[PDB]
Formats: sequence, C-alpha cells, structure tokens
Amino acid sequence: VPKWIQLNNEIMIQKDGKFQFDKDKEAVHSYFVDYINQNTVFFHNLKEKLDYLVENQYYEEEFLSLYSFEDIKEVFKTAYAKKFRFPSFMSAFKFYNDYALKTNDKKKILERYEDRISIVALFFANGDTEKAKEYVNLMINQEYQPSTPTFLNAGRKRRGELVSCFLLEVNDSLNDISRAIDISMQLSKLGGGVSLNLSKLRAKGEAIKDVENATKGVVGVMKLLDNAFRYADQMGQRQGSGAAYLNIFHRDINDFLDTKKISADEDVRVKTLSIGVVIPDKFVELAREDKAAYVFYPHTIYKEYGQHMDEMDMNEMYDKFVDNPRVKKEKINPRKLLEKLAMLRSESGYPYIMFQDNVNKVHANNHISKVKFSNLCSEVLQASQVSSYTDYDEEDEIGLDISCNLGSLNILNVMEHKSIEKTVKLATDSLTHVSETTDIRNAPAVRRANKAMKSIGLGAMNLHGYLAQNGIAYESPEARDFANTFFMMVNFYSIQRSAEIAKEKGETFDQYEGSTYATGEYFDKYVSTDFSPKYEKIANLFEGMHIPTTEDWKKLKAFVAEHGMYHSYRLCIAPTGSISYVQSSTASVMPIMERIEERTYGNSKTYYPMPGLASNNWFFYKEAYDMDMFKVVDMIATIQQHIDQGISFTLFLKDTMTTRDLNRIDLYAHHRGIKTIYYARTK
Amino acid sequence: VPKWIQLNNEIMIQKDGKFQFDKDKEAVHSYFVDYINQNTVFFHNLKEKLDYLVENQYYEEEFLSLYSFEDIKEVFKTAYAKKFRFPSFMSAFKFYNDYALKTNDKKKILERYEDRISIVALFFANGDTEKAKEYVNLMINQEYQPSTPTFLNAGRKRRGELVSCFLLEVNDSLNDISRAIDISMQLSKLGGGVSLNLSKLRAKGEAIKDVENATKGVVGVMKLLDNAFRYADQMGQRQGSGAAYLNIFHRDINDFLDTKKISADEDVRVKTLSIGVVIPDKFVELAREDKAAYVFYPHTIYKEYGQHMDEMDMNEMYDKFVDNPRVKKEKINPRKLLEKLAMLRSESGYPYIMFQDNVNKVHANNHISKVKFSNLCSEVLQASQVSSYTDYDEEDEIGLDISCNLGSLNILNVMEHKSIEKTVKLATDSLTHVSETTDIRNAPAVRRANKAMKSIGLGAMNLHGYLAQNGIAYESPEARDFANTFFMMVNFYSIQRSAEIAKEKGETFDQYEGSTYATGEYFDKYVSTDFSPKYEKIANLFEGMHIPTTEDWKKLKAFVAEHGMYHSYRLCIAPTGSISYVQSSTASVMPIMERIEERTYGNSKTYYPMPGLASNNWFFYKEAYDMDMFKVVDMIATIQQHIDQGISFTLFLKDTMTTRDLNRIDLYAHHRGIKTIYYARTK
Amino acid sequence: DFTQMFYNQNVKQFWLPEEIALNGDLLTWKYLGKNEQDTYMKVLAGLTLLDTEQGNTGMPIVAEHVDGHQRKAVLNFMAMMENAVHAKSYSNIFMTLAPTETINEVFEWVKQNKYLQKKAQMIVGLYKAIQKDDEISLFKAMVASVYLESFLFYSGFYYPLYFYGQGKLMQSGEIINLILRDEAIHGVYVGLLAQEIYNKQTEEKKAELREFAIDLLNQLYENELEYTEDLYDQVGLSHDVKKFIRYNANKALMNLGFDPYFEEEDINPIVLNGLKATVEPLKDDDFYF
Amino acid sequence: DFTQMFYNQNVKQFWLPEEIALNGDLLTWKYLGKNEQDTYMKVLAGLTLLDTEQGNTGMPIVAEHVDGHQRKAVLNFMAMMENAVHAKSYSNIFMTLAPTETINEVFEWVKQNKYLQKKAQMIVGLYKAIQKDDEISLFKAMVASVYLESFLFYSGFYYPLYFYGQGKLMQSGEIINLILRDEAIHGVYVGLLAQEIYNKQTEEKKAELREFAIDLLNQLYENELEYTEDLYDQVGLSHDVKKFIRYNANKALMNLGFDPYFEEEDINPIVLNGLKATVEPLKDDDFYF
Ligand SMILES: Nc1ncnc2c1ncn2[C@@H]1O[C@H](COP(=O)(O)OP(=O)(O)OP(=O)(O)O)[C@@H](O)[C@H]1O
Ligand SMILES: Nc1ncnc2c1ncn2[C@@H]1O[C@H](COP(=O)(O)OP(=O)(O)OP(=O)(O)O)[C@@H](O)[C@H]1O
Ligand SMILES: Cc1cn([C@H]2C[C@H](O)[C@@H](COP(=O)(O)OP(=O)(O)OP(=O)(O)O)O2)c(=O)[nH]c1=O
Ligand SMILES: [Mg+2]
Ligand SMILES: [Mg+2]
Ligand SMILES: [Mn+2]
Ligand SMILES: [Mn+2]
Ligand SMILES: [Mn+2]
Ligand SMILES: [Mn+2]
Repeated sequence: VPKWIQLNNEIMIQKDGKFQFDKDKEAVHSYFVDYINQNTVFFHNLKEKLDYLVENQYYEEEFLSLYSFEDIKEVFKTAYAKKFRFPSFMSAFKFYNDYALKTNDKKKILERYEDRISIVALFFANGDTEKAKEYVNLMINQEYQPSTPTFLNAGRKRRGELVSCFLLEVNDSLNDISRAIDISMQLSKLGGGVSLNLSKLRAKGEAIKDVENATKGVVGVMKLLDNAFRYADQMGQRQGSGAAYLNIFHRDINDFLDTKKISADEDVRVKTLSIGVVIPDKFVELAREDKAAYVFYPHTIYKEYGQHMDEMDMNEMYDKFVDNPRVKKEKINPRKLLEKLAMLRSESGYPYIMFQDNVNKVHANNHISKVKFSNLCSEVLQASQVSSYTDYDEEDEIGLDISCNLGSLNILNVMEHKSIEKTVKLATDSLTHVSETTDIRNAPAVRRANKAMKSIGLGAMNLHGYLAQNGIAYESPEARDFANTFFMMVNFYSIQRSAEIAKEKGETFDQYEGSTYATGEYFDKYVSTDFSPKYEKIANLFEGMHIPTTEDWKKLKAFVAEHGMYHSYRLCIAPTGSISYVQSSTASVMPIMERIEERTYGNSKTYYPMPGLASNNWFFYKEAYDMDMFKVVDMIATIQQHIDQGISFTLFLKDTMTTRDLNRIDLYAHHRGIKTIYYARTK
Repeated sequence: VPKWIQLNNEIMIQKDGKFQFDKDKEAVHSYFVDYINQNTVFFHNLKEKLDYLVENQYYEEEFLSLYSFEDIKEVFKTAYAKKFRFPSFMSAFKFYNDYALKTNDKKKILERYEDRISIVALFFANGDTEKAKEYVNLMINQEYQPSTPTFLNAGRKRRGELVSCFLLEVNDSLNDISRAIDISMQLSKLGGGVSLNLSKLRAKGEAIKDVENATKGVVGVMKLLDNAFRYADQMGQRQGSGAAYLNIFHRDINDFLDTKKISADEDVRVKTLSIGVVIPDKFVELAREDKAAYVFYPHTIYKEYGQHMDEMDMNEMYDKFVDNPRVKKEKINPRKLLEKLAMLRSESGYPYIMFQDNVNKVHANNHISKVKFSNLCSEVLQASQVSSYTDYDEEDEIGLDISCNLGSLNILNVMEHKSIEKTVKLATDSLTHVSETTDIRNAPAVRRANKAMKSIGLGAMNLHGYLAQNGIAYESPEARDFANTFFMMVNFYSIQRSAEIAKEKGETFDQYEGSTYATGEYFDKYVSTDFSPKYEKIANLFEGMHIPTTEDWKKLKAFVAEHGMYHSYRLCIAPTGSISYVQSSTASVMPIMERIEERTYGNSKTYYPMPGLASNNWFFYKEAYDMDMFKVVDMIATIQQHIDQGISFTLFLKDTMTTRDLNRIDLYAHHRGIKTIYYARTK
Repeated sequence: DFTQMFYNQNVKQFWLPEEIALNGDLLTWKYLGKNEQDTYMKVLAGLTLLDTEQGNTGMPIVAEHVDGHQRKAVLNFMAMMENAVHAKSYSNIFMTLAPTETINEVFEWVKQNKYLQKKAQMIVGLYKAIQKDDEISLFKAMVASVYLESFLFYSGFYYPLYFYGQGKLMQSGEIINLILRDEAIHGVYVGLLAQEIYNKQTEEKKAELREFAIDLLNQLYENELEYTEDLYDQVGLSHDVKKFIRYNANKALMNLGFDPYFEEEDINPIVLNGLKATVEPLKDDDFYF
Repeated sequence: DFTQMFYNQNVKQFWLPEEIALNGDLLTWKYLGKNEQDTYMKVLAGLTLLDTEQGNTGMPIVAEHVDGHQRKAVLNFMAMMENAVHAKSYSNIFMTLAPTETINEVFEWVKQNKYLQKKAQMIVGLYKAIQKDDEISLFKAMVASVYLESFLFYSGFYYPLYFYGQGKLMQSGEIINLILRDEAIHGVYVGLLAQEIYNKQTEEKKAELREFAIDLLNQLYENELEYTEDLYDQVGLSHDVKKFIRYNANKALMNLGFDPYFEEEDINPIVLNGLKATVEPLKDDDFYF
C-alpha cells in the first residue's frame, strides 16, 4: 500500500478518542512527494511545455495564439504565485485522476492544478491578459469553479463539449422521435447528459392516421432512447446517461413509472434512462381533495385544440379536457399515483419531481414558453419550444432546446475573500464565454437556443461547509437567513453583470422584451422586501461587503429596463458531484451525506473528511440523513426564491420512515415553492 | 364449427383409402354460400360502389380519374366474365382474410377477387383501358400475381408502400447509423422489410477520433436496429421485420453470429433482427485448404487504403490485408466458422448465406457496385452505393439503396396458356409502373436508386405444382430441363421488354453503358449455348410456344446494344408467402414442404392440400424434406443461371442430418453457383 | 437392469407449463356450464394436492431410503417434476381460466373436502411410517405411491381427457397429457422397486403383503367412489369415471406384479380419443464435388 | 418476496451433460505435465465428493425442514440438479480424461485425504444435527450449505477456470462453468432462507448466530489454506488460489446478509477470463401545513 494511503487511513485510527484529521494533510504531502512530483513531466521552461502540448494535439493552438508568450508566462506565474496547496489528500487525488491532463498512454502527468487553472483562464479571457489574471486569481483562490466539462476540457484538442446538460423537446411524430434519438446519441457522444420531454408524444393505444390502438406510447420511445444512450456511452468511458420527463397528466404516466419498478419485465424495464415526472398544481389539488383525477391522451387533445397537452395550463384547461367528449382520458386516483411516486423513489430514487406551477409562477420567460421539464440533474428550468423535424428534402422548423453552462461559486472562499460581486461577475463572464464558443453542429435546436437564449447556470457549493465552519447549524434559521442574503447578493450581481454585458454588446437575449425582466415584474419582491440578514451573526459574516438594499435593487431594475439582460437564465445550482472534491467543498447547497466518507479506489480504501471537519465543528457537520427534511426544504426554498432556474434537491431519507413520510416531504416542498426534487437517497 | 370448415376437415377422413380432395371444392362453395356472399357489400351498380369507396377514403381518386366510368365498367366486366372460382377453400379464405378490402369495422367485405383484380389492373394501366383489360385478363387467368404489397394496396388510399423489400447501406459513422435507424423506422412504418449492410461499420474495439477500444462494434448497431424494428411494427399490425448483413471477414462476425445463439444474454441477442452472412470465395478457399483465416478490423483497412473492406475484392485484397502491419486482424479457423454457421442454421435457420463471388461473377452492374448484401428474404442482389449522411445544415452525399419491385409468374397458369412472352412483358410493364409510382420521402438513397436503377423483381411460383401435375419429379433431370428452358424464355422476354421500354421512353437505367448488357457480355452464354429442352416431354410441354434460339438471343443482344435496357435488374424469385394461397400455387420455386398442410385459425382447424394434389400425382408431390438437397441445389442453380438477381432458397433438412450435412449442402450450393441460401428449416 | 433407461426417459421428457400457451382455451372454457367449470376446477385442485404431497414428501422420502446413486437420481428427478412442474402447471391453468376469488375458493375447498383429506392422510401416513433399513415399511409406502401414480390421479385425469377428446380445452389438455405421460413411467418405476422388495420375502410374508396391497386398494377405492360421485354427479358422469378408475386400478396392480382385480368394462371412447443438432467436423473431401 | 423469481432463474438455467461434447479435451490434456494432471484429477474428485453430499443430504434435508410449498419445489429442483445433472457431469469428465483404474485410485486417495475429509465431515455434521421444528439448527445447516455452495467449492473451481481462461480443457471447463453458475444461485437462495430465520431472532440470539457463522468460517478457512497448499504448491499457484478463496468467502458472507470478513483483493486475470419502504397511505391533512 502507498505511504499516502496509509497516512489517509491513519485518520480513522483514533488518538485520545479523537480522529487524526491532521494526518490527512500529511497524506497530501506524501501524495505529492512520492507520486505527483515523480509522475509529473517537467520542461526547461513554459515555452517548451506549451509547444509540446500544442504539437502533440493536447492543446488547441487558437486560444493560446491570442496571447503573446510573455502574457501566458505572466498568467502562469500569477497562478503559481499563490502557492496553492491541497488541504486534503482526496482533493489532489480527484484532480490528478479526473481533471489533470495526462499523456496519451496515461503514464505521466502533464498538467498541474496551476497549469489547468491557467489554461482555463486563458481560454476564458479570449485574448485579455488582465482578464486571464483575474480568472487565475478567482480559480486559484477557489472562489469559482467551472463545471467538470469546462474545467476538464477547456483549451484541449481532444476535448468534448463544455456544456454539461442538454434538454430536448420531442414532438409527436416518427421523424421527430428519430431525430431526438439521433441528437441524444450525438450529445452523449459529446459527453453531455441529455434530457428529453416525452409529454408531447401520444400515449399507448392512440391512432397513427386513422388506424387506432397503434402507438406504443412513451415506453417504446423510452426503450429506443435507452438503447441510444447505451450505444453512445462516451466511447465506453462513462456510461451514457439520459433522462426522460413525462407530465403526470399523460396517460402513460403509470407505464412510465413502471419502467423503474424493480419487478418490471425486460420489454418494459429501462435501466440507463433516468425518469422525471412533471406535476402541475392541478394534480396536487386533486390529490389533496381526494377527487379522482384523469390522465389524458395527448393526440386527442392536440386534434381538438390544435395545441399539445403540455403546451397549455392544466390548472385552467383540466376541466375543459374532462368535459370534452372528443378528448380521450382515463380515470386515476391522484393519491394512489402520489403513493406510487413515493414507493418508486424509496425503491430506486426515481422519478425526478418537477412542480410545474412552482417553476412557472416565478419563471421570467413564460412568454417564450412555460418550463415543461427539467434536465438530468433536475436543476435546469428554462423555456423550450418544440422543433418540427419534417421529412427528408423538407425544411425543418427548428425550435429551442435548452442548454446551459454550469459554474459554481465556492461559498466559503467567496465569503472569506468578501468578493461576492467580483466572483459573480467574473463567473458570469466566463459562462458567457463558454456559451459563445459553444457550437454544436448536430443539434440544431440546441444551437439555436444557445445563440438566442444565451442561458448560463451559475451555481454554488460549500454552503454546508461554510455554515459548519462558522458554527451555524444547517437547519437553523440563521443558516436560512445567510442563504437568503448570500443568494440575493448573487442574484443581484448576476443580473447586474447580465445587464452590463447587454449594454456593452448592445444585444439582449431573444424575446427579452416580453420577459418579466423587461416589464420590471421580476424585481417586485426585490424592490419591496429587504433581504439583509435578520441575525447579528449573519450580518457580521457579511461585514466588509455592501449588501444590496431596495434602493440598489430599484437602480438595478432601472438599469435593466434601460439596457436589458444578456442572459435569459443565469443561476442554476447543479449537484457538483466530483469537482467539489478538488475545491475542498461540500457538494452543492445540499447538506453533507456523511462526515467522513469511505471510498474504495483500486484495491485500496480512502477516507475523505468533510472540509474543515474537526472536534469543535463535528456536530455542526450534521449528516443529511439525520436532518429534518422539512428544514432542508425550507433552506432550499429560501435559496430558490433567488435562483431563476432550479436547484438539484436530493432528499435524504432514513430506512425507518415510510412512503407517507416521503409524500409529506414532497407536498411540503411543493407548498414551500420547491421547483424540482432530484433524488430520494435512503440510508 | 362452420359448415365450410367441416367440409374442409372432411378431406383427412379417408374414403376407400383415399383422401377426399374433391370435398375441398364443396367447402369453397359453402364458404361462399354461407359466409362470403352474406358479408359482401352489394351496390345497385358499379358507379355507386366506386363512389362509396372513393368517398369513404377506401380508394384513391387519382388512378380512377384517368378513366371514364365506361372504361372502368368495361374492365370490371372483363374481370367478371371469366367467372373465376377458387379451387380450394384456403385460396378464398386467404384472399378474403388478407387481401379483400373490408369496411373500417372489419365486418363486411367491400372487394371481391374480381373487384380487387380490376382495381389493380386500372392502377397498373395508368389510364389505358385496353392495357387495363390486358392486366385483368392476366390476373384473372392467374398467370401473373403482383406481390402482397402491390396486390393489397394498389388503388387504396389507406395503404402502405407498394415496395416491401428495402436494402440500406450503413456508413461507418454515428450520423450514418442514426440515419439508418431513422430510415429503417420510416420504411417499416410503410410496411416494408428492411435489410441493412453492416460490413462498413468498424468492429468492436476500434478507435473513434483516435481514442482506442471505443467502438461497440456492429452488435450495438444491431441492438439499436432491433429496437427500431420492434418500435416500428406497421402501427401494431405485424411484427417489425429487419435483416442485418455482415461480411464473414468482418471481425464482429462471431459476435454477429452470437446474436442468434440461444445461450446469448439479453444484451447480446437480437430477436426481431434477421442476420445474413456474406461469404466471399476467399473464405471458402481458406476453409477448403484448412488454412487459418483472418477477420479484419474495417476501420484500419479504411484508414490504410481509403476504401471500405467490403468495397474491394477480398480475393485480391486478402493477402495484402494480412501482410499489411497497419491493418489489424484476428486469427480464426474458417472451418470452425463454417461449422458454427451450420450449427446456428440448424438451431434457428440463421444466418442467411450470400456467396459474394457467385453473385458478382454474373452481376451485370459491377461497374456501379458489387453486390455486397441481400434483402430480408435473401433474393434481391443489386449494386448499392453507400451514402455519406453528414451533420445537420450540411449537404448529404446520397448513394444508392436497393428497393426492387416484386411480382410472380404462375408457372402452371402461364405455361398452360402458352403465354410466357405476353405474361412476362405485361408483368414487366406493371412492375415498371409500380416502380415509377413509388416515391419515398424519408429514404433519400432508396428514392434515388428507384429513380436511377429502375430495378424490378419478376419472380415465378408454382414450379413444383406445375411439375407434379405434369408427372415430373422435382429432382428429376427433366424438371431441371424444364426450369432451364422456362426461365431462359422468361429472361429473354424480360430483357426484350426492358429494351422495348428503353426504346419507347428513350432512356435506360443510370450507368447502363458500363453494364454487361451494353457491352454484350451478358448475352455470351445465350449466343453460344442453346437452352432448348433436351427431353421430348419438356419439348411437348413447351409446344405451341416459340422457344428463343441462339439467333433470337443474338437479335436481342443487338436490340439491347442499339436501344439499351430500361431496368438495371428484372428478375428475382421471392418466397411468395401468402399470395401462393390465393393463386392456388406452390410457394416460389421451392418444393412443397407438406402435401397437405394443417393450420389453426382462431379455435378452428383447416386443411390445405397442395394444388392439384390427387392419388395419381401424390407421389410426384414429394415433400421437400424427403428430397435430396443436392438435387434441389441443382434445380435452383439451373434457375439461377437465368435470373439476374437471387432466388429465395430455403434448405429443407431432416432432424437426423448433422451440421456436416448442412455444410456440405452449403458448399455444394457455392460450387453450383447458388447466390443466396435463405433458410434451414428442420423437420 | 432398468434404472439407466428410466433416467434417460425421465430427463428426455423434461418440460415446463410455460411451453404451452393457454389463452387458446379461453373461449371453450367460457362456453362450459357452471356445473362443468366447477367440477373441472375441483378435479384439478384434487390433482394439485396429490402432486404437492408426492413432490414434498412421497418421492423425496422414497429417494432417501432407496440405495444407489442412479436410483436416487431418478427418484429425485421424479420428485422435482411432481412439485416444480406438475403441481405448478395447475396454477398456470387456474390463473388463465379463473378469477382470483374462484381460485381462492377452490383451494379452501381442498382443505375441507373429507375424501381428499382422507386420501392424503392415508397416503402421507404410509410415507411417514417408513423406517430406516426396514424394507417392509418401504414396500408399503411404494405400494401407496404406485396407487397414487397409477390409480388415484385418474378420477381427476378423466375430465381434462374427456374434453380434449371432444376438441375442447385442448391447451390445458396438452398439459394434462404431459403430466399423465410422466405419471405412467413414475408408476412403472416405483412398481419395479416395490417388486424387488416383495421378491425377497418368504411365501408367508408375500401372502401378507398381497393382503396389505389389496386391503389398501379397496379402502382407497371405496373413498374414491364417494369422491367421484361428489364431483361428477352434477355433470352426469359418475358411472363413466368409476369404470375408468377401475381400469386404472388394474394397471396399478400390474405395476406391482399382481393380477387384475376388477372385471374389464367399456371406457367412454371420447376419453380414449383424449389419449441443438449433432455436430460433425468438416472433412477435406466435403469441399470437392 | 423472492421464491418465484428464483424458481424462474433456476428452471431457465436447466441443462444436461450430453449437450457438451467432451472428447476434444484430449487434445490439450495430453500436453499437460504430470503435476498439472495430478492436481486437476484431485481437484475434480474433491468437487465430486462434496457435491454428492449436497445432492444426497444437503439439499434434501433443507427441503424437508423448510416450510412453504414453493420453497420446497425450488429446493427439490436444486437437489435434482445436484444428483441428475452435476453428478453425471463430473463422472463424464473423469471417464473422458482417465482410464477406469486411475479414477478408482484418485478417489481412494481423495477419500483418505485429511483436508478434504475435514471439510466434508464438518458440513455433513451440521446437516445431521438439524432437529425437527428447531429453526436455530436449520439456520446453522443453511450457513454450512451456503459455505459449501459459495465458498468451499472455489478452491477447486480455480483450476478448471484457470485452464478455461488459457484455452485448455475447454469442454470440461464449459461444463464446470455451468455447474459453478448453478452453485452460485443455490448459495444465494439458501442464503436468503437463512436470513429469514436470522431476522426472526432477538438481538442477543443474532449476535450468537453471527459468532457461530464467523467461527465456522474461520475453521473452514484455515483448513482451506492447508488444502490449497497440499494441491497447488506443486503447480505454483497457491498464492493466487488463496486470494480467490477469500474473495468467495466474502460472497458467501454477503449471501448470509453479513459484512465481508477479508479485505478486497484483485483476482488472477486468467481465472477472471475463465469466469421496499413501508407503504403507508396518505391520511389527508398531509396536504396542509
Ligand atoms: N498539499 C500540496 N498541494 C499541492 N502541491 C503540493 C502539496 N504538497 C506538496 N506539493 C508540491 O510538492 C512540492 C514539495 O515541497 P514542499 O511543499 O514539501 O515544500 P518546500 O520544498 O519547502 O517548498 P514550497 O513549499 O515552497 O513549494 C511543493 O513545492 C509543491 O510543488
Ligand atoms: N368456388 C367459388 N369461388 C368463387 N366464388 C364462388 C365459388 N362458389 C360460389 N361462388 C360465388 O357464389 C355465387 C353462386 O355460385 P353457384 O355455384 O351457386 O352458381 P353460379 O351459376 O355460379 O351462380 P351465379 O348466378 O351467382 O353466377 C357465384 O356467382 C360466386 O359469386
Ligand atoms: C410510425 C409509428 C408511430 N408511432 C407513434 C409515435 C409518434 O409519436 C406518433 C406519430 O407518428 P407520425 O410520424 O406523426 O405518423 P403520421 O404523421 O403518419 O400519423 P399522424 O398523421 O396521425 O400524425 O405515432 C408508433 O408508436 N409506432 C410507429 O411505428
Ligand atoms: Mg404526425
Ligand atoms: Mg467518421
Ligand atoms: Mn405428478
Ligand atoms: Mn408421479
Ligand atoms: Mn452441484
Ligand atoms: Mn449446489
């Protein structure tokens, strides 16, 4: 066993009844003085390194050609001047195993952390040396972390796409279904997770040109997509991951759910395609009143009204659907469907739950389209227009397929540096650059939506780490007050940066004029309610930083009205799974699953303590499963009120609790304004 | 139990030690006195019937509008003047259960046999009343039978395409694979059987964008195609049928074959995807000499030579591939592979066997392309060019995808009417009309090849029926003499009609000038070898009909040289599954499987004796399983020497014979010039 | 002299009910009178009970006491067929034709039916009375097993065969014929083992064993008569079934090496009407013609 | 929750010895050294002898004491596979590779072998100690059975898998792989039946049953190490075989719902190449907050 492995395992060997957390630090030293420094490839100077990486097809030469070598040297020197040290063994291990650039045979390390950060910063700046240094300082301080696609692939010749998630709308036609399968394979080839809205597809037993009971429903398309994602599995490196979203009022909703039952037959079971359910407020109202609900056949509704079932408001059209004899429907028990959802989430963690009305009551771009589904991580909530892929030799009507670039603020590092504004603006600029340089030649709706919406996702990580390292319980009202203030600041500065980009470029996102940003409605709660901290401890935490007031929000509203906004969507809180290790941060705004996690790598086992875990903050690092899910819902709703897109909200459940407890948590989330629920992980 | 079913089951009841075959005739009468006439919709006049069928979206207005009502009435009167009577119960049952037009509620019969024949004739003639009457006389004499798609769908508004055999070339790319899946779905939606060539696809463990061990091979593509064919199942009417062809020198050939093993796992086995193997002469030579063979990685060959492995002659390329270090290959035992093929055919009848050099040594259009694969029934053998389907908003390079037009001569009815020439020419004209009226807007290469090649398949059936009713054993040399003469006349008149159509329209098929028809090579064996019958009995059978001599063939060769040939391909012998029942004929040129076949429809049993079966010809109606497969191979080769495309050749084996016997039959078929082997049906 | 050929016959007869699709019987079942359906369900339930005990108890216990690995392999295979194949097939039939409540009711009916309980008590009692190394107790249980295989099943088999012979319920009937084909060879095999033990005895002991066999047969017979009347009177067939069970009682006696006990009678002719490939390598001469 | 699913998986895995032609193994057998042939023979005899105990006693005794018709049927099916399929398969392999006199001598040797006997008698002892209506003694026997199916066989399976992964003795290796696949599911199934008993116990009784299982595992493991050196030192494989034993011991423990005992180790690549929450209805007022 390696020396650093033994040093890391020495953490759990208690001394005087206490964990040896400091041993972890020793491990990193070993991991660098025995493996990383020996396995790294050193050159005489930076010129030889850059030339070797360029000619050997490791780096794209275009982004490096925008800078003179003196500027690149200055950027690299700025990166190395911080003398960044990984405080935990797992941070360095995760970076050098998942994100550091290696040779073709993967026998040596070509990229250090500073080298990777410098390359990403130079790609972000697009020829601006000062901007590149700003990005270097932002990432080496670990205030901002680009998503895994962006951080791993920026400036690389053998790179994939920098966009993490893609959302596709599938129209009710064989041509559209085949095009959706093709685009899903193309985007999984690019490495991104693909989500498909199957609510427009007509249910099982519908007519294909006057011959009835002919359609296979959404389950056949689900099987096709599952095989497509199995085939396109990132060249066999990462399993192809897809998501299917169906409205709960679709007739196939049961069969949909039956794809995830552990007793499902092979002709129905789907195993590589995640499932999500979109629940309008009408379904929750029907379940609450115990009135029997009706699921609908989408094609009959489309024939009668000319629009898809998910294209209009069910809260106002459900009674018209039920009373219409030309609309076909089936009777269901909404409470039984809710119990089935809870049982399925207990068994397998599926489906994702999207509260459609919670998303669309604060959605700023309802004029473009209502949000009808979410992404594979159930945090992207954007307007999408379905595409009409016609026959060959016929022009296709290209719609809008959602796609946003992810980037997370490290809350602990951002607040320690007292740089919410600067970090938010620089992250917005980096995400705007990632969107601008993204061009996908096989997904036309994705390309058009990227060019028009200009949507980005700016997330946050290390919420629980910051709260526990500052002596604040994650479930406490003080923690929710901190989240309210911090994310109001993040939203304020993201809107300010979006408006500044719109002013400097003279262009807004497409159809911005009909948005609530243009009409000023979006700023209502910000121009009437003060989001400054209500607790003295939180206010002290925010000292040295100008917390925006109602007057600052009014000025920002006027600025947006004058100049517009460059981005249709700005903030989305992704799960941030593996890149949180490198940043020494807790995953996303979720509470920690465990204080010390035991992970098996190779034939060895490693223990990763939570960042900053110690004796004095052991009980502030409360495990998520031990927490009240209602207070976690309260925290997520408090954050969500300042996030325009959704938050990947994983439910952390105990084995003792029943499906009724899961249903109660889901209904409280819906009541509190939670937009989406990601996972039901049971301990 | 209905009266006609009792009268049909009375056949097996033996009187005086003989089957009551004549009772079947009585059954037909009952089937018409009790059921057909009662459930047949009658109109006051044909004008009312045509108006009702057109208005209720049963027929098409376009083809009926080309004639005055007097001409349509005259065509219907010509059809009804024959007073055609089905000689067996199963003929009428199959027609009125499969082909007769029924109401939307499927309880009444709108079309009789004469009505359907008249409608198909009017569709064929395209406005010529005399030509329509000629077609009516052809089909009511049952000399020619349009295929199930053409016969069932001609003149019907609610219909699939008139072509059901489609051959697709799949290029080695994700875009091409997705396009192939889409086209397969679209053609299965039209009701056609789709065959895909997977030899150009790179094997498992190949590089994608210079990353190693990334390709899933052809088995993942087969899984995708199997899912696509399961999804597209004729609006839930018939099981989606598809075929995949792989060259035996493709490295995936074992895994390909492993998709049909019973022991194969769920992630390996494809259930609704037929498989065929293309066997070049090089593989047979390697197996014969017991030299170990090499299966090659197609992408390495493409990188080294710039052409696909299946696009070049393996006979001259195999040694260069083996000696090339940059071509990756795996060692195999060709005799072990042959034994595996025989074992798989014994277990499941798969794969289909295509002898590439047997096809291509007589292929007339090798300049366009060599025949690389066959159809789902393993009888279509045509030149195909792969298409380069690029990314979106980029122009695709459309190639040639095979789609031939099926139609079968009834050898008994044709020869008893002494009308080989007239029937062949009229069938060629009808096939040309159906090929010209076919327009598929979702298969670009299929449409392009249909427009360019103008390839049709004119088959024959009732060969064994005709031979048995004339006191000739199917395995006798007299039967082969008759087949030689009859199919040489069929080829002569098909070529003459093709040249006449080319002269009339002033156009040949695309790239005809490079064909062996243009150079006169095709006629070589016809201008030197006399194909007149060598037996007096066969000559007396051909009495009253002019048998083309060598001088006639020289005149035809000169005529083709002067005027060209309209069809790239003219003759292919399809299995003729259900139309053989309606025509009261034995299926294809195959020998009969059973003298009397027992079938179960609903909860009732039915008995179909072979047409013309009696005590006198009971011995001549020898069952296929009791026959020597070498003599069946000899007869099929005798026919194949006059057929430009292949013949659906099913092997009929006993359970006693082993895989050595199957391999011997396959090798004798290869030796005798058999182009394709369809199935290995074990009794 | 016989175990190997029985081993080969048993394993070559292997089958599963799922091989037979049952939805084809749906209409001929729907068309039967309520009396006919009731008798049919109950008949198959009585069969299910017999196979349950033959599989759980009878065959395994005889296997335990019979010497020789090959004899044990045959008996173990037969035991598996009883409960893993035969008893289960009846549930496949029930689940196709009948709603759950009717299925629940018929299984409740087996528990409370006095003739079915009596016959189970008698047969299973003899199985559980076998004493290790005591060949006489083993013989008695083998006689009981032959009577179950070759006699007791037949009051049940009559009705599926009666329908099969009229072209009714033919898929269920196909299952039953496969079960019957198995029981016929099971009865012969166990009969041969019983004869082995009988042939070791003195003439005096043999005389007592014949008394045991005949007394047991008569006791089972009298109970089966009452069972038959109880089931078949409502469908009018009791007298016909009685003739059939007497016919099969004689076959059971013959399987035990004893003379027939009942006189011959004409059985309903309807019921009588109710009754990888080898691989060779390729030679170099197979490539030339 | 599981018996019908295991029924399905068991019956769909049905196979017969005759399906695999064995004669082509002689083409690689002739090229092995004396030590390789000796080890193979001894391993094969070890597996044969242990599997016979499982067919004659282990499976039938568990089937006898377990309650439930469907469980008894699955267990009967497993017993059938031991006696009718596995035992014939081992015999076939032997008869193909060795002459009659060599087979008799190898079995004489392995029958006297101290390490084979120690484990065989330890397992058989626990089967003989099962008492009617005592679920504790049944559980102990089930633990023994799982240890045989999922652990003790694997010191033996190693060698055929090692050859199979190298392209040697492919026909007999295919047979062994089918046998091993059956024993894997047998071990998992019996494991679930043991967990059912374990879960019915108090916390003190559970701790006591855990101690029993670990103590038994330790005794068997220490004897396996000696067994391993005795057979595999002469062919230089013992180190790698020991890793394979521990890996399979961990699988056996997991089958019994217990934590792994041994640290995770990688296995020889040649051998590798060879190889519900409680539903509670919504009560209303759960929609209001
Ligand atoms: N935790 C760590 N994170 C990142 N790099 C590290 C870490 N520990 C060691 N290294 C790398 O290994 C080298 C070993 O030097 P070390 O940290 O022991 O101190 P040093 O030799 O006094 O110099 P310096 O600390 O100034 O780099 C470091 O210079 C650095 O490049
Ligand atoms: N074998 C058969 N094949 C086809 N149609 C039949 C057959 N037998 C009877 N029919 C149909 O039933 C009608 C009655 O025929 P039948 O044998 O009674 O005498 P017919 O002289 O042909 O009668 P009709 O006055 O109808 O012409 C036929 O006209 C035809 O429509
Ligand atoms: C062709 C086909 C379609 N479908 C379903 C899936 C699609 O969502 C739906 C629409 O198919 P379409 O491609 O729209 O078929 P169509 O346009 O010819 O029929 P229509 O005019 O009624 O739109 O039909 C199947 O389920 N199976 C099939 O094989
Ligand atoms: Mg449509
Ligand atoms: Mg390519
Ligand atoms: Mn039985
Ligand atoms: Mn029996
Ligand atoms: Mn075994
Ligand atoms: Mn076992």
